Amino acid sequence: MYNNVTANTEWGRKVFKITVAQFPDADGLDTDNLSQSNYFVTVPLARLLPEMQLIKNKGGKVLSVEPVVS
Amino acid sequence: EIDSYIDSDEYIETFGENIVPYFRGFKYQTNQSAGGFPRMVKLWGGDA
Amino acid sequence: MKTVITEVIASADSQGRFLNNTELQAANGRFQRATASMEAARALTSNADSLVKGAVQEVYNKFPYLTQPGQMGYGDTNQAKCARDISHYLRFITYSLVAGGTGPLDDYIVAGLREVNRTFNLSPSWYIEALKHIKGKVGSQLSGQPLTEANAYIDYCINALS
Amino acid sequence: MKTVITEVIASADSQGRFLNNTELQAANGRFQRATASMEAARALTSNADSLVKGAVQEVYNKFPYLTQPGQMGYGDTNQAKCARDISHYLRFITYSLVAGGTGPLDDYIVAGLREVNRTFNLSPSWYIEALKHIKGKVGSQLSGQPLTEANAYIDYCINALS
Amino acid sequence: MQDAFTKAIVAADLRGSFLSEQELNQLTNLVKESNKRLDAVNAITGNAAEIISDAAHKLFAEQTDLIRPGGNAYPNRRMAACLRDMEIILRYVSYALLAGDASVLEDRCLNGLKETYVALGTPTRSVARAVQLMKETAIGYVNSPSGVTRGDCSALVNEAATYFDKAAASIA
Amino acid sequence: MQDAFTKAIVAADLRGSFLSEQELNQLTNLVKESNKRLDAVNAITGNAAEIISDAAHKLFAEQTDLIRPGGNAYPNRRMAACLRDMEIILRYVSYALLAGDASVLEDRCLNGLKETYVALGTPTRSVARAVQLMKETAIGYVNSPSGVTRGDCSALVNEAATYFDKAAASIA
Amino acid sequence: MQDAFTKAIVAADLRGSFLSEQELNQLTNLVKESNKRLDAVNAITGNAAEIISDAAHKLFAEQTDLIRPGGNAYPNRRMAACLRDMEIILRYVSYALLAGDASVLEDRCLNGLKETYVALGTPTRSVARAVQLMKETAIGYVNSPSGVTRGDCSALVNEAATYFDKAAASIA
Amino acid sequence: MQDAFTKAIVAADLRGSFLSEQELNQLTNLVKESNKRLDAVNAITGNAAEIISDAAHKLFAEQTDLIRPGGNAYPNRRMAACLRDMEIILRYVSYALLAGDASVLEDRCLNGLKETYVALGTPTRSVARAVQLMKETAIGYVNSPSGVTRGDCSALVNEAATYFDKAAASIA
Amino acid sequence: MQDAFTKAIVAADLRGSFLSEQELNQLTNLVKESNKRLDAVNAITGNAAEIISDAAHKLFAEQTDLIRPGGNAYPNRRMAACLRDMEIILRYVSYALLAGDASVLEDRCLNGLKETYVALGTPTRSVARAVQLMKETAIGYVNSPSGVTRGDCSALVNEAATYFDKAAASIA
Amino acid sequence: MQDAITAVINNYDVQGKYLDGAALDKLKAYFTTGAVRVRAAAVISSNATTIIKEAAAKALIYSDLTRPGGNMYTTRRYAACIRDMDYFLRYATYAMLAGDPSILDERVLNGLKETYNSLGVPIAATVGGIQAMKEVVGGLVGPDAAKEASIYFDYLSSGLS
Amino acid sequence: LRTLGPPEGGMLRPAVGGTAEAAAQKQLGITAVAPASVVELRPNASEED
Ligand SMILES: CCC1=C(C)/C(=C/C2=NC(=C\c3[nH]c(/C=C4\NC(=O)[C@H](C)[C@H]4CC)c(C)c3CCC(=O)O)/C(CCC(=O)O)=C2C)NC1=O
Ligand SMILES: CCC1=C(C)/C(=C/C2=NC(=C\c3[nH]c(/C=C4\NC(=O)[C@H](C)[C@H]4CC)c(C)c3CCC(=O)O)/C(CCC(=O)O)=C2C)NC1=O
Ligand SMILES: CCC1=C(C)/C(=C/C2=NC(=C\c3[nH]c(/C=C4\NC(=O)[C@H](C)[C@H]4CC)c(C)c3CCC(=O)O)/C(CCC(=O)O)=C2C)NC1=O
Ligand SMILES: CCC1=C(C)/C(=C/C2=NC(=C\c3[nH]c(/C=C4\NC(=O)[C@H](C)[C@H]4CC)c(C)c3CCC(=O)O)/C(CCC(=O)O)=C2C)NC1=O
Ligand SMILES: CCC1=C(C)/C(=C/C2=NC(=C\c3[nH]c(/C=C4\NC(=O)[C@H](C)[C@H]4CC)c(C)c3CCC(=O)O)/C(CCC(=O)O)=C2C)NC1=O
Ligand SMILES: CCC1=C(C)/C(=C/C2=NC(=C\c3[nH]c(/C=C4\NC(=O)[C@H](C)[C@H]4CC)c(C)c3CCC(=O)O)/C(CCC(=O)O)=C2C)NC1=O
Ligand SMILES: CCC1=C(C)/C(=C/C2=NC(=C\c3[nH]c(/C=C4\NC(=O)[C@H](C)[C@H]4CC)c(C)c3CCC(=O)O)/C(CCC(=O)O)=C2C)NC1=O
Ligand SMILES: CCC1=C(C)/C(=C/C2=NC(=C\c3[nH]c(/C=C4\NC(=O)[C@H](C)[C@H]4CC)c(C)c3CCC(=O)O)/C(CCC(=O)O)=C2C)NC1=O
Ligand SMILES: CCC1=C(C)/C(=C/C2=NC(=C\c3[nH]c(/C=C4\NC(=O)[C@H](C)[C@H]4CC)c(C)c3CCC(=O)O)/C(CCC(=O)O)=C2C)NC1=O
Ligand SMILES: CCC1=C(C)/C(=C/C2=NC(=C\c3[nH]c(/C=C4\NC(=O)[C@H](C)[C@H]4CC)c(C)c3CCC(=O)O)/C(CCC(=O)O)=C2C)NC1=O
Ligand SMILES: CCC1=C(C)/C(=C/C2=NC(=C\c3[nH]c(/C=C4\NC(=O)[C@H](C)[C@H]4CC)c(C)c3CCC(=O)O)/C(CCC(=O)O)=C2C)NC1=O
Ligand SMILES: CCC1=C(C)/C(=C/C2=NC(=C\c3[nH]c(/C=C4\NC(=O)[C@H](C)[C@H]4CC)c(C)c3CCC(=O)O)/C(CCC(=O)O)=C2C)NC1=O
Repeated sequence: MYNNVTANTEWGRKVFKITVAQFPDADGLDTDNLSQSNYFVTVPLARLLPEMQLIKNKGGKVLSVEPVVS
Repeated sequence: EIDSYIDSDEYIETFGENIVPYFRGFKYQTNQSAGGFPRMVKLWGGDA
Repeated sequence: MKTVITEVIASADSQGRFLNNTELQAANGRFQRATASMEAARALTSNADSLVKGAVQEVYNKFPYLTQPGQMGYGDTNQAKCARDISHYLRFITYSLVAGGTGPLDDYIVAGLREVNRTFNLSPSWYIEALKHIKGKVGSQLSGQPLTEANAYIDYCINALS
Repeated sequence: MKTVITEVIASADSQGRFLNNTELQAANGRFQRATASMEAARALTSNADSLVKGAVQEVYNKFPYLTQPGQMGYGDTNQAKCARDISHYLRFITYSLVAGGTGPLDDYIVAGLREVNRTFNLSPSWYIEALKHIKGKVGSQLSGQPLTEANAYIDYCINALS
Repeated sequence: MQDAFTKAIVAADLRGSFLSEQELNQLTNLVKESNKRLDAVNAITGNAAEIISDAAHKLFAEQTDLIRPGGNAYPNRRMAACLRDMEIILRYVSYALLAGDASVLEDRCLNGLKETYVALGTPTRSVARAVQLMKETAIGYVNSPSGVTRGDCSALVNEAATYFDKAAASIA
Repeated sequence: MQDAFTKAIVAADLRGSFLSEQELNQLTNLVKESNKRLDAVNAITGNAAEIISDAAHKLFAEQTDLIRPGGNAYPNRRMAACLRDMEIILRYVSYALLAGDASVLEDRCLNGLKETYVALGTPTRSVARAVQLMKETAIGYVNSPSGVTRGDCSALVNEAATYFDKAAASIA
Repeated sequence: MQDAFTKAIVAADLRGSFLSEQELNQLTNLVKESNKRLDAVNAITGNAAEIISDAAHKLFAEQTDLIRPGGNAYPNRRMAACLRDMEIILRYVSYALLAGDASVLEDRCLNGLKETYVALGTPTRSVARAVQLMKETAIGYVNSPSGVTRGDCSALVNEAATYFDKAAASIA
Repeated sequence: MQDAFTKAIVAADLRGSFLSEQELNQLTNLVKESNKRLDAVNAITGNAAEIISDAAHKLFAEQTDLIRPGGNAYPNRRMAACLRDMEIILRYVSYALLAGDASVLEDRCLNGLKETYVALGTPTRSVARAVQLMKETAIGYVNSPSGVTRGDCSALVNEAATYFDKAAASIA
Repeated sequence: MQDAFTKAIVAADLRGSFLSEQELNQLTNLVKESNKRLDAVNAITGNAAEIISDAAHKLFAEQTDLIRPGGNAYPNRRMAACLRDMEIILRYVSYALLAGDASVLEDRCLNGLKETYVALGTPTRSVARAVQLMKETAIGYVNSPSGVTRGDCSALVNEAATYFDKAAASIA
Repeated sequence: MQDAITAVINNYDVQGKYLDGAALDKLKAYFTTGAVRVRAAAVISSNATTIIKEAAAKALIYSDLTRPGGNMYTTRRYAACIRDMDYFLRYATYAMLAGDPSILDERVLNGLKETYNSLGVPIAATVGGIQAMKEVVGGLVGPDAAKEASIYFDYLSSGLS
Repeated sequence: LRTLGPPEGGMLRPAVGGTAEAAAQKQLGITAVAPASVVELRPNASEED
């Protein structure tokens, strides 16, 4: 499941699921420990726009959004 | 307030999603002020 | 939605912990307090109609110019949407009374208030004055701990708007 | 599963690095040591039956009261589950001997030990005393570096339980 | 998160209405029975460890395969995980019982749980059973406690049961 | 991120070629019209709040269900989210307009957006409409501003429209 | 993570048994050949750069499309990524070779890899080939090194090959 | 961060005043000389590597103790740190030169720097010298570049020098 | 981190020299005694819990004030804090003993420790004593173990003592 | 201060013990080295200036230290530095005669690390000046005394670092 | 004249005041921390990881 206990407001109670695929940006070779670029985050509704903003900000591609709590 | 540090660009660039946060204040990092090192020495306080 | 019950449960959960005597004592407060709260709720509920018309008018009496043409207290639609809005506030006050906390107010009126009011050119002053008036009249519908409860929540809205 | 081989590989991988002379020297230790380890393993393996019955009994001889009615060393099922448990320990000791590290002990007995023992009212003292006894008898089945190996792992379990 | 009042409020709001005299008195009754409710939640908290332990002893008495090699409550690591899950579920059931609403249980515990266990290879039917045993013992305690005033707690015992039964159904 | 030049460059590179005299002059023309472009972007920035506000007033004038309980722009919390989204989309449309390319709009804003709204229960057709209203007013401003030199901005007004129309199409 | 001993142990445990005299001697033999194994791992480490370089030169000799614009090893950024992946795979093959088990290779490197490349548009058949070339050269080195004692390393050369062949199969 | 205009503004504000006709024309002159300024910053950027390299060669020519064991530019790790610091300082000097104000240099680079070096055992007098050599060569380049229009850049060469001299003074 | 070899290397390098035949044979001797060293480190590891426990029992036997209210090993958390610090120090002493150098002990454990305790109000003299007791028992075990080959371990017992004595001195 | 002999006397005095047998072994050793420590001490004394004119040459001068910006630049500071060197040599000779380092703590090391930090005096460079004098000393005094002289130079140098 | 050395002291005399790399870290005691090792959860990790 998700992260679990959220904020106490009703607008923090709704958690959603995002499957992404982050792309290599530009400008630089990553020689550190790399991970396979798929993954998924579960994010509560109160947070969501920073998270999707930084996901699409780093050349990412949001593949799916899912209603898992609500 | 806690989410502001973890959703910042400095966390997402360096630590990503699987790397435990580690000490970076003792080497040089890009876009640093040179007071950042002796402040980190004051913050450090020994290994024990 | 913030109530005494949800708050103590949230605090237990976040420490991975069963509810203990600290948390159950807290809950007893909320349950002991329900009688006064719910008396305030019933009085505010049945007087709603007039409390709303009283406060709506008082917004125009305190800001006379609002009711002139070209202004935002003119025409059926503005004056209609006003009554509605004060009615929303009284509604959530009764909900907060019944619920045992500010949750309903926090989630449905406070979260986002200023952004909305700022985009729509709605001055908080009106709403404070609506609420100050509602507070004046609720002085003689209730007394004792039901009045204190009614007051607690009316004042909570006024601080949210300042 | 922690072995000398997995440890050096883990350390290389985590620095994104081929195995170098440091890591291969380490591996040679584990391979050079296999003979003593595996002699201990074979001796503990064939004596298992009696090592287990010896230690089981010693738990009752050191804690006489356990074998009285209403107690946890009474009846076929308790005494059966005891033999089994010591047998589990000896089994993982032989595995740790053969594997070249504590991994099998860490993953299958140490991780979770106290929580389980605490929920089921199992005193570590019994298990320490089972192991102290097994350590006494293994003094005359082995000697030299096979004994040192057997000891290393028996003692490792005793420290896990203290 | 919802409690029984908050639930009322959400349904009222969806009508655009102040709470119905119907709903008001349903909630007045919840306040009426709240001392009993506190004793019922207290019954579980005060015996949490034994409730889990006793459920456990009995689960493995019945299903001796779980504690064999190959079994999902073997070795110590897995048994500790299983004991931990028993506690987690008993915990959210007690929260629901203080709240008068199942939502915290469904939202923070039951949502996704079955699919987790299937991914893990954890036998859901065994987990359902462990929950049924916790229910038996928990209610036992709700019904027969230390110097509580004598009265009828069957309404609350039912409601507690439905929380145990929700969890079981959701998982099996 | 792409702009109109960067786009040219990527297509040239995929041929393994220096930019065609064709492509060169297309870009020389973009530089030719760039003062007008700056005024057009400035028209939107300088009236962003009113563009959102006026679009909003009109959206809820038409769709009075959104501001009833049960509606997706009720209570204050949801209205603020809706007002915020109107701003976000107007913002990425202005970025595309400075850039001469839709990519920042498609990649940072429109990609996944429809599926977000459906997950949320946000009525996409209403969101599409709010975007159509922003377009009307935004272009209004692009066409009738403070003491800008008189000339023809229809090419730029079209291009701005297609960015508004991309967003609408992508969302509905 | 598993090595060849750890693998034995896991299978024994699933029987509830001390290791079979069968399994014991299989492992005694691994210890018997371990000096050769260390030389074999050392052969790869000591020539890692050349193994990657030589594989590379030859991959692009064969597939001159990869280094044209439009090709997946063009421009410098992509070539560096491709060179990096060649190193990563050679690295996990050497780890498997020290371990006597493929698991670290399958779990940390091969798991999901094909689907990554397809998502990226990276031609898996070309990647498979680059792995086949690394194999040829790596084994070359395992078989003909600096003043190692003369003997038979064919068993180890086979085993190394299967790790290269696992990777190739998994990716193509 | 300040630039030369921002500095004017801060001083004006501390009087509670609109900028003095005095200050206005001082800033009009900065705009007057700004093409020259851009060439001056460009002179440094375009030769950064050589400026550092040449400063370096000469620093160790003079101070052969730094490259002996016991010396602060030995072994490779320390030399790379020293080369890196030379670049960092040249970088903030170029920023100050674009800005027409030393503040970015003083605030982001020079503040605390001396005490860092003393803590590290880095000989500050040698670092000061490396900065003096960068100055000589950097100004060399500012004064004798590729097909820049002929004129007088001495005002800018002075100002660049004071930034180099600030750094030197601050560190020694 | 240093070990006894690494220490040699650092001193050699500061001369700019290959290791002296002096230093070479000092290190050949360390390799000569290394089986004994492994037994000595093993003696501590194999009895860590008892070494801490026995030191502890005796510390509080002597200093019954620490376990009274007002005392620094009261209530249960403080005692738990005191019991690992005992473990932490015994741990770094064993590391130093494997290494043949005190540096890991001084750098990771002893550096700042005294000032920590003074800030906390932890009586350093009592902590020093707890370290002296660990030393007595630890060495006891180094000297009288399970079926180790008979010989002379006094050199190693001394060296272990100096690590215990370093810690004590550093803390008191 | 204390020497070998008073180290033992004070260790027993605090316990109020008469000297016992193992203690007496320790005093026997000190009287056995008493001849060599004295002959050796003399040699150092008259050759002192020669000795000091070799440690500086191999560890301090011909360097940035003696150049402008360096801490032993100026005749003033060069004089202060070799003055210090003479202290170290002289006190190490006391410590070695006494067979006890306590004098090096009481009269040389106490506060010296911070004194050097406060003036800017380079610590690492001073240690090399100590370990170079040791090197010279160990040649001059011979097999008999080399190890015993050496330790108090090593005491001095780990006292600063 | 300024870059004058000993009697030729050739090229492998140590520098006066030797330092020995990772001693500024040892002086401040930041040895285990500068640089800190990177710890990361690999996919499908075991219990000890
Ligand atoms: C680098 C390895 C390392 C060491 C050595 C270490 C020491 C250390 N000991 C601490 C506390 C402590 N240490 C003790 C120890 C004692 N109390 C007594 O009375 C005895 C004399 C003594 C046991 C022999 C106690 C009681 C505290 C808790 C003090 C308090 O919170 O009041 C703390 C404060 C943080 C905490 O409480 O966890 C540190 C950092 N921390 C480390 O990370
Ligand atoms: C759930 C809680 C909730 C609140 C509190 C709420 C307030 C609120 N008031 C609004 C409008 C309004 N509010 C008023 C208010 C007034 N006009 C007057 O005559 C008086 C001066 C004053 C009453 C004191 C007016 C005139 C409008 C119309 C604004 C417009 O669209 O131009 C709107 C814009 C949507 C709409 O036009 O209905 C919101 C969201 N909405 C909510 O969902
Ligand atoms: C893979 C490694 C592993 C270990 C070590 C292990 C220990 C272990 N011992 C258990 C029970 C037990 N353990 C004992 C132990 C004893 N009884 C006696 O007569 C003696 C006093 C003592 C032996 C020294 C007893 C009596 C039980 C039954 C407890 C109960 O269910 O009431 C259980 C509970 C499940 C069950 O009932 O089997 C576990 C998990 N399980 C594992 O999977
Ligand atoms: C610290 C948090 C807290 C608790 C726990 C609490 C309990 C509490 N339980 C009460 C009554 C009671 N509690 C019960 C409970 C039971 N009767 C049975 O026979 C069953 C075994 C059990 C079912 C749950 C009953 C029957 C009464 C008397 C009737 C009533 O007051 O509702 C009362 C009223 C006084 C009394 O009659 O004793 C209190 C204050 N009050 C609190 O503030
Ligand atoms: C990349 C830039 C970006 C966009 C575009 C974005 C959209 C977006 N809109 C959201 C919610 C929302 N969006 C709206 C919008 C509307 N409601 C209506 O009825 C109207 C039709 C419409 C306004 C015109 C509402 C009401 C919500 C809240 C839904 C809820 O929580 O119930 C959310 C969920 C997170 C949150 O509530 O903050 C996202 C991610 N987020 C981003 O980061
Ligand atoms: C600070 C950033 C910045 C801006 C905003 C900018 C604007 C700018 N707009 C210009 C012209 C103009 N701008 C427009 C714009 C319009 N004409 C109309 O009738 C429409 C209402 C509107 C459509 C967008 C026209 C027609 C011209 C004259 C033709 C041209 O220069 O292209 C010019 C040329 C000088 C002039 O003729 O006034 C400048 C410098 N320059 C800048 O550096
Ligand atoms: C777990 C160890 C591990 C592996 C194996 C791994 C593979 C891997 N290869 C990648 C990219 C890549 N891999 C290649 C490889 C090739 N291109 C070709 O044409 C050849 C056929 C082939 C070289 C033989 C290229 C060109 C990219 C960049 C694709 C792009 O961004 O367009 C990426 C995307 C992230 C990035 O670019 O850094 C991953 C995750 N990552 C890992 O962490
Ligand atoms: C630092 C880590 C480490 C390494 C690398 C190591 C190597 C090592 N390889 C050995 C033997 C050997 N190594 C090989 C290897 C080969 N023979 C061939 O003809 C092939 C070209 C090559 C195949 C891999 C052979 C044949 C022997 C002799 C037989 C044996 O000892 O098994 C031996 C036994 C002594 C000897 O005969 O030389 C050692 C110690 N020991 C170590 O501790
Ligand atoms: C704000 C911008 C900024 C500056 C200016 C900066 C300086 C700086 N220089 C450092 C080290 C260093 N700096 C040097 C520089 C020199 N060595 C010499 O002998 C020469 C005299 C000189 C080169 C001209 C050396 C050798 C070190 C490494 C010291 C050591 O670790 O021993 C360090 C310690 C961290 C590290 O080593 O990365 C900092 C913070 N850091 C910053 O973030
Ligand atoms: C891409 C950013 C950018 C740069 C770099 C830039 C440079 C630039 N430098 C210029 C002039 C010049 N630049 C210099 C510079 C110099 N004269 C000398 O003899 C010195 C060697 C050197 C001292 C720095 C001089 C003297 C002029 C002519 C006078 C003036 O226009 O101020 C001019 C005016 C046109 C011309 O006369 O060529 C431009 C546009 N413009 C830009 O937009
Ligand atoms: C798993 C890691 C590991 C360990 C622990 C190890 C121990 C080890 N200790 C040994 C010897 C020994 N160990 C000792 C130790 C002692 N003698 C005493 O009387 C004291 C009580 C004790 C002091 C520490 C002595 C005296 C010898 C025989 C002499 C020697 O080999 O140096 C030997 C040589 C074979 C033998 O003579 O038994 C080994 C292999 N080897 C290893 O690979
Ligand atoms: C600015 C203050 C200042 C002065 C003056 C100074 C002098 C000075 N003279 C030196 C050597 C020397 N100086 C001389 C000078 C002379 N030989 C003669 O016979 C003549 C009488 C005399 C020339 C007129 C000689 C021959 C040496 C080499 C001595 C040696 O290497 O042993 C040295 C050691 C070499 C070095 O590391 O630089 C210093 C520091 N240092 C200072 O900081």
